[PDB]
Amino acid sequence: PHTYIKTPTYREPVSDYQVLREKAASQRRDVERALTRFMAKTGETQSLFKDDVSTFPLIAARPFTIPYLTALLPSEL
Amino acid sequence: WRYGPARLWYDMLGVPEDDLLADENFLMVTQLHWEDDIIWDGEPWYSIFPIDNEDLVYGRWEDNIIWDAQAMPRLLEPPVLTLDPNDENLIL
Amino acid sequence: LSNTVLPSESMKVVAESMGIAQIQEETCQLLTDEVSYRIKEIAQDALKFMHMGKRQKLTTSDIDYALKLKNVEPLYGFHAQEFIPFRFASGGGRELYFYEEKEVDLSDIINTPLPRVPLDVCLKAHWLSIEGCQPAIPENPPPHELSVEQQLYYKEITEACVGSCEAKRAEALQSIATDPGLYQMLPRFSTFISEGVRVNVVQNNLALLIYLMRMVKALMDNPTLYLEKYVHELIPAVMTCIVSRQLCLRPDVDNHWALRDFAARLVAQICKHFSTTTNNIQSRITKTFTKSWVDEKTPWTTRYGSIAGLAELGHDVIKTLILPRLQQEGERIRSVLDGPVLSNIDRIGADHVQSLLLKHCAPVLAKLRPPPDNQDAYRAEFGSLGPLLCSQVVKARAQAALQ
Amino acid sequence: SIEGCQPAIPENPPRLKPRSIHELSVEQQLYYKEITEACVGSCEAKRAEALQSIATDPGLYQMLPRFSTFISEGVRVNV
Repeated sequence: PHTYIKTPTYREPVSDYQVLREKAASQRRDVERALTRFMAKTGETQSLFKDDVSTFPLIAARPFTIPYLTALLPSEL
Repeated sequence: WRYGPARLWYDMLGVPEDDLLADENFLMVTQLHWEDDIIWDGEPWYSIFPIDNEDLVYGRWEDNIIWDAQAMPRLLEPPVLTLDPNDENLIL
Repeated sequence: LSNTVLPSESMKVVAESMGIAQIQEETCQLLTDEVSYRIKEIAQDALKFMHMGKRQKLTTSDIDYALKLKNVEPLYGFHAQEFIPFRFASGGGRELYFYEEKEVDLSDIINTPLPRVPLDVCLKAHWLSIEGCQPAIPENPPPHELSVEQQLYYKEITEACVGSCEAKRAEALQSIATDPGLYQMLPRFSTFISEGVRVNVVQNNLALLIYLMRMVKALMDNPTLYLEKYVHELIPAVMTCIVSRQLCLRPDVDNHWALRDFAARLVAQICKHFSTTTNNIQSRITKTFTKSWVDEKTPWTTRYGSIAGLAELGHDVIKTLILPRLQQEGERIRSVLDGPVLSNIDRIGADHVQSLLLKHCAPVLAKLRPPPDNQDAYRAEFGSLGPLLCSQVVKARAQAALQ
Repeated sequence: SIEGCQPAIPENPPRLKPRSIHELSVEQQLYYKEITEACVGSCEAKRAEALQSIATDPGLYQMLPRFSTFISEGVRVNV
C-alpha cells in the first residue's frame, strides 16, 4: 500500500452527550468563578469571615438610586 | 467586523462602516547547545498524533509584522473572526 | 448642445383646456419658442438672487423675486412645505399625469401641534487657523456568542487592564493567570491583545503596550488553558513589541528599552513551551531576528530588540549568532567615541546596545576562553567587552565561593 | 505503471474553518505504526525487515519528523 495508496484521515471526534454536558458545565462554572473573583478583587468587598478576601470574596452591596429598574426589567430579550 | 471581538479598538479609532544567510546556519543543530540535553546520570484510521496549525506551519505571518509604523501612511478598520474547529476545548 | 424648448405637443394639450379644437403645427411652434424663451429668462434671474444672496440652493423665493422683477403676477401657494408628486392615469387611449389633491377637516388645522419658536440671529467668534493649521475645537471639521456571564467577565477583565488603577489590574492579571475555565474566551483575548498592539501605530503608547505584554505573560502562566491554537496571533504581537522602532511617544525619555527585554523574555518563553519540530517556531523567530540584525540600515532600537531576543534565547544562539558580528561593535563605536552630531538620539540607543551586548557576551567569553584573560579585552573589539568579560569571570568566581 | 501510476519500488527512479486532514495517509500511518512496533524488537526477523525497510524506503521523507520525535522522546523516557 505505501507505494501508491492514499486515504485522508481525520481527528477523533468527541460526540458524547455526557462529556459535552460536563465540558460546557465546567467551562461555565470556571468562567463565572473567574469573573466574580476578578470583580470582587477590583472593587469594594465584603466577607463572611474576619479578613477573608482570598477565599469567598463577596462583591459589596451598592445601593441603587432607582432599584425597580435593575430588579424588574429583563436583560435578555 | 466592527461589532465583533476588537470592537473596543474599532470604537476608540472611530471607524463606523457597518553566506551567513545560508539555510544551514539557521538549522537548530548548528545553533543549539543540544549537548546539555544528553541525560547525565538522571535522578491509524484517525490521526495517531496532533494536527499542527496550518497557518503557523505554512502561512507567511511575517507579512503582518511592520517594517515602519507611527511615521507611515497606512490605515485599518473592522476585520472578521473565524473560530477554527480543529482546536479542541472549543465547545462550538 | 442645441436650443432646448418645451415640446410642441404640450401646446396642443394646453390649447384644448382653452377650448381651441384644432391648432396647426406652425402655431404650436410659435407658442413653444416663446414660453421656453421666458422660462430661460426667469431661470437665469432666479439664479441672480441665489448667487447674490449666497444660498446655492435656488429656493422658490428666488423665482418669486424674479417674477416680481419681470412685472408678471406672482404664483400663489409655493412657499408651503411640498415636493414633486405626480399620479399616472392610464385610460382608454389618453395618457396623462395629474395632482390628486387631498382634503383635510378645518378643525384639524386649528388644532395642529404648533412648531417651536425660532431663535434670533446672534454672533459667534472662533479661531479657524492659529498661525498655521486649524485647531481641534468642535467648530471645525474633524481632520459562538459569549453568554452574559462571560461577556461581563470579558468586559471587566479587559477594562481592568487599560490603566485606571494598578490594584484592579493586578487582581485582573491574577484572575487571568489562575482561573480554570477561561477557554471559550481565549480567542477574544487573543484578538484584543493583537489588535491592541496594532493600535500602537496610531498612538505610540508605551504604557498600554506594557499592560498588554503583562496580559500575555499572565495568559502564559495559566495551567488549564492551552495556547497552542492561538499562538500564531500572540507571536507577532510580542514581536511587534520587540523589533518595532518607535515604541515611545517621546523617544528620548520613555524607557522603551524595558518593554524590549520584557517582551524578549516573553518570546523566549513562548518558544520554549511551544516549539515543536512541526511548528518550527524557534527557528523562524531566530531567522527573523537574525536577518533584522545582520542587515544594515536598521535603527538602533530594532537592533536592540534583535540582540535582546537572540540573547534571551540561550547560550548557543549567542555563540553562533552574536559572536561572529562582534566587529560590528567597532561600527557602533564609530558613532559613540566620535560621532559628529552629539545631541542626536543615536548615542543613548547606541550605548544601550553596547551595554546589552557586553553584558550578554561576558558569560559567552567566560565559557570559551582561558581562565587568565590577560589582554583578551585588547584582543576584543574596543577593549571594553574584554573588561566586561574579566568582570564576568570575577562574578562567576564569587558565585562559586557562595556555593 | 499500475493502471497509470508509477510505483515507488527500487526499480523505479524517484464561519468555521474546514476540518483539516493529517499530512500522512492511513496506509502511511499504518506503515509507521507497524514499523515502530516492529522496531521495538519483539521478534528479530520483524526488526531486521523493518530496519531494511527504513534503510531503503524512498518515500520515508514526510514521515521523518514523526520518526525523529519517536526516537528522541523514546531514549529520554527510556533512560
